[PDB]
Amino acid sequence: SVHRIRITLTSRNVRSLENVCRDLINGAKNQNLRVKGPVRMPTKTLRITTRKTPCGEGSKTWDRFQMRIHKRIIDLHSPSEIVKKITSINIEPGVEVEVTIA
Amino acid sequence: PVVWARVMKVLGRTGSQGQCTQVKVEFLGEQNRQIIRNVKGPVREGDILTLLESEREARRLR
Amino acid sequence: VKDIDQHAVTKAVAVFLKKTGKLKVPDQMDIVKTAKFKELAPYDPDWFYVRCASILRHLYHRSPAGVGSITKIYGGRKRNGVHPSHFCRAADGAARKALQALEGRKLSSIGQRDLDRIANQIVFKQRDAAKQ
Amino acid sequence: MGRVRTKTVKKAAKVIIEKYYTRLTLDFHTNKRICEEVAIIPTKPLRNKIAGYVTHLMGR
Amino acid sequence: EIKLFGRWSCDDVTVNDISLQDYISVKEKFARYLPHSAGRYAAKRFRKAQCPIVERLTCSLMMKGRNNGKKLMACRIVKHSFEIIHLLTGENPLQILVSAIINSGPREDSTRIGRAGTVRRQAVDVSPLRRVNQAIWLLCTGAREAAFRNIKTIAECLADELINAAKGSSNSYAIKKKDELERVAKSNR
Amino acid sequence: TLWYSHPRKYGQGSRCCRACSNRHGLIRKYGLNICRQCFREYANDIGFKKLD
Amino acid sequence: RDKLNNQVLFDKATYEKLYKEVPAYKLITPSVVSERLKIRGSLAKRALIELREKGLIKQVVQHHSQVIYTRATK
Amino acid sequence: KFQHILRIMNTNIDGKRKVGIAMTAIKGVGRRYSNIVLKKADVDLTKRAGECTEEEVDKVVTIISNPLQYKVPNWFLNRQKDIIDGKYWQLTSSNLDSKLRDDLERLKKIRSHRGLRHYWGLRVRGQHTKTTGR
Amino acid sequence: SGGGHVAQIYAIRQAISKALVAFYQKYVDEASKKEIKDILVQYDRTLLVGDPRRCEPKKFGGPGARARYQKSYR
RNA sequence: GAGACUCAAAUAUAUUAAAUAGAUAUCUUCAGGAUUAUGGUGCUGAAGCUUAUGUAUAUGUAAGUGGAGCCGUACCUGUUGGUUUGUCCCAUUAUAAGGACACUAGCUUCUUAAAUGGACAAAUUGCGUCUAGCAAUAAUGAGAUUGAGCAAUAACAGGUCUGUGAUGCCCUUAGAUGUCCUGGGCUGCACGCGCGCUACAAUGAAAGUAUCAACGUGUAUUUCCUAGACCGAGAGGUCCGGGUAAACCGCUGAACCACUUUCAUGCUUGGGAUUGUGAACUGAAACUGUUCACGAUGAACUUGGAAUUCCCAGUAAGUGUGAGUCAUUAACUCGCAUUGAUUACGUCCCUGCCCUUUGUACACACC
Repeated sequence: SVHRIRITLTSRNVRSLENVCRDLINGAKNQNLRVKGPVRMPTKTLRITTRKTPCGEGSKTWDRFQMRIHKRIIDLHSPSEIVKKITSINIEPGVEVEVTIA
Repeated sequence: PVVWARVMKVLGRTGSQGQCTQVKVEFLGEQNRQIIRNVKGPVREGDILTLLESEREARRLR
Repeated sequence: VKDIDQHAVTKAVAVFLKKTGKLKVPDQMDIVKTAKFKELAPYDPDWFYVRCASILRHLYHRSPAGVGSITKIYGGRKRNGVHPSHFCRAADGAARKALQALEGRKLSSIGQRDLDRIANQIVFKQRDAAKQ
Repeated sequence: MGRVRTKTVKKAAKVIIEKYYTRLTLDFHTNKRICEEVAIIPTKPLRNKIAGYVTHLMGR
Repeated sequence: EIKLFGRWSCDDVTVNDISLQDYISVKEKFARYLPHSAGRYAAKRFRKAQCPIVERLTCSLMMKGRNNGKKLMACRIVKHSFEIIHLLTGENPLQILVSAIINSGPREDSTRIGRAGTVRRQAVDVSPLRRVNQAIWLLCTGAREAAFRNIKTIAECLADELINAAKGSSNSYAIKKKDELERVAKSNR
Repeated sequence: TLWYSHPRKYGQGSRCCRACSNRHGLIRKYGLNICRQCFREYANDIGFKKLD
Repeated sequence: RDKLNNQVLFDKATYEKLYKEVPAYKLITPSVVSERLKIRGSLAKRALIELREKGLIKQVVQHHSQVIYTRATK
Repeated sequence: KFQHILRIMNTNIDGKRKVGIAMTAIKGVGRRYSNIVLKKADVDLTKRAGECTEEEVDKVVTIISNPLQYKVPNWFLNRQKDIIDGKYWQLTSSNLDSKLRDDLERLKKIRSHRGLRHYWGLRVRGQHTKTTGR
Repeated sequence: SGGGHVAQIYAIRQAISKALVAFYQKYVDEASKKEIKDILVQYDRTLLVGDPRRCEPKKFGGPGARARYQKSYR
């Protein structure tokens, strides 16, 4: 009868993750979407390391490359006609929303 | 020749190959002889020290 | 069991299925080098069944005792071929069929309070063995 | 001794003290509190410095 | 209530040498049961004096590379050696140990860079820290060569230097290699 | 059909360098196929700020 | 060059002879019983385990790689 | 006790080693067969070097000569798939020493990959021999 | 969890020590909290000090944290 | 430029934060002790035991059998499931509130942050040129939680035309240096040289037992991670899953080390090069070999000359593991954790290096 819709949020900027809890959850608990707070995911840090010189002739140094990906989880207990407006607004650069229908 | 001696003041350590504090040091029974000996290894102030050769100190200035 | 340490508590229980006729001996108990690291055979079979004491805490804390999750992580402390030492998988063999030696799935139907508690009743007697 | 003070902590210590010695305290922890008022900073260890140095000279 | 070092008493162990008293803090403040401390014992220059001794010995005998790193093996070897030093000369083996450590002190001259030349001259007195900590070092070696190609084990080998350094040492052991060194620096002095 | 051997779905040949078509210096496996010297050029803006 | 390669054996011809040497030799251990000749290295430990009639022994060290003993001092 | 230093075919036994490790002194057999062929000849492995009187060690020779009837499988042998006569052997310093130059002298006519490398002195298993082996 | 066959057991020294204080800090008594510290703090073996000394990351050009390997015919 | 700054466990969860962990709590279920209280029972045959066949060997019973225990509960010690706005409601197939109760019949310590806290230094100290008088003293998450990245002006005939559709010019083009095919080689060897691997053994090589990681990684236009059963000396193979990943592999329950034994220093059981043989795997294809299994084969090697490298706290070294390349191939390189020392806390002899002074007959600068 009543639906539970878990909505994960992934991005790279933690500020954009601070920007999606800035306005999505506040425009939903006015109508009580049962957010269960900002559910933090552990980050998926990506390390690559490479040499610097093409044609590696001399002083064999290296060069480390880092990448930080972060999520935060918003689960909701509401039917699908409720959450349709929240998918439209608010939108954010670099952030991704994953809600499946079927 | 079982003379003991305790230090009143450190002077400079001529380190580089043989770190030793050339230190002014007086005896216990002959405490008026504040001789300036050279002690290989790490030392602290007021450290009592065994000795046999208590006669001349290999004079080096600073 | 979570009593005193299972050095000798393994050692007694190895005798008891050997006592009770439930040996269920592998026919190559004097052949196998119990894994791809040993230069010599084991001394005897008296380890081969004895890891019921290990699963009594691993059914308790790790998993239902699947044989692939079993043989991997215990009994690997090896020096393999000379460039250099590495890890192993120990490749058990017949103690896949040591469930028959006991007579989503569960691995023992008697290690809940039935025959594990006998070993507890052995170690409660071993409290009285260690009473002097 | 070995923790000397750089230019920015030195060249701002004067320009706040000769102006706002009035209504200024000796208490470093509230002198921590007043640096965000009378000037701006991008980072909190600089207020650990630029309040620490003015209080290491305030009694002087 | 401060007792039970490993099996026996801890205190009433005096250092029988001026001038090493109050320098090797044995047991009058630090009733420590184990030779194992974790945190940090060389932070500034002044840290090897506020510490026990068997914690240094168990830090010391882990050597050779293939044995270095392992302090628990050193926890094995000295406590079982301690029973050999308790069974013979039924005095507390720490009282043997402090008598072992002061006879093994190279309380003499050494060699030093000349302020006009090379390492020729006489560092006429040695530091008490170098007296104690090389005395740990000069015995730590000789346990191994007493068991390199002998079938015998270093438990009884390290028991051999503790019995002779406690007294005046006999013919050259791990306790020696220093008393001979006292002579060749007395040759320049 | 003819004169083209090498059933290329085994070995390095030929799963090679979908960013530069250069073989002997390849980063193959991260889902990149980048020819790591070209990854120097195109490190950005495919994330990968250096930090430490 | 030391050789020491003796008859590794139960050593019955000196079994009664090693039976009497342990008094008053309180430094008994697997090295010193093979420091005495006709070397058994392992069962000469067991020779003192055959001395475990609670007589002339005090087995106080029971370990891997060393089992150090003491004679039964009265 | 009694006699300790025995004599078996083309070997000898010391009076200190266990019966399993002194079995390795025989050529052609390592410490594999300490548990394999001695318990198959019901020799007690904890017995010392003075023991195992000759009424027991001759049965070990029957395992040496006839390994197939003593429950030793084919993937626990020395040489498999002869292929000459197809039979399987474990040979202890009697025929194995002749079997070294055997299977080399056949391949000299064949001049195979690993055949003719034994003339000048090299390695038949592939290592870059240009650097090592001066 | 974590740690090792030495290190993880050393954290248990911090485990027993702080529990007695916190149960005495709020529940039993101020001086009961006091009488378990003073007898401890004479040397105390840092039973409550959680040193943050963890391992130090590597560097390229070496095998380890700070060591390296050299003499390419220098 | 340096610093400042950015990135990393220590830091009040005091705030909201979990399909990670869970703390808990009790509901439980997985129940021994008699540690408990015993009610019934106890020498009367209990407990325990076998035989018979049926049922598809277990079980039933009697006999067999045997001479004290039997059986139930609670307390003590353990699985489990939900304990999400708890219970009982409901709508619902079942969560919630709506209905009340504890009014909290599981909350956030915890891992995770998303924050701000965070030695945040007038911290006192016979004041050094009134200023940068070490002192260890003060804290008691904090005596830097502490390493990295970052890097100016001028330069080198350093290296890279073989990383590129970066390129001058040079060269070539149906007869290619281009190109695809089949081969071969890049691996071949009297020899020299460097990075690096296991050693040379009782602190050891074996057997056993105990039983601690962390960085990570894992398959939808490519064969990944593998759970489970099963078979096989092994190698592996079969059958059936999980998993696009806090959720599964996985609580990755890593190694060395701890604990009894076998050994009895004897090129030994140290050390595994060395060569046969079969059995295997991956792939069209394995041959100074693609690697891998067994039972043989046990050499050099016993601490290594002159020379000579590396480094100061969780560091050195010992000890694994992941990733990187990868049809299969680490024996190397980057990262990760574990075990954990000695020694310096200095100085300018040493090779050093920084525009201070001075010397010159040195240009391409003491080669």
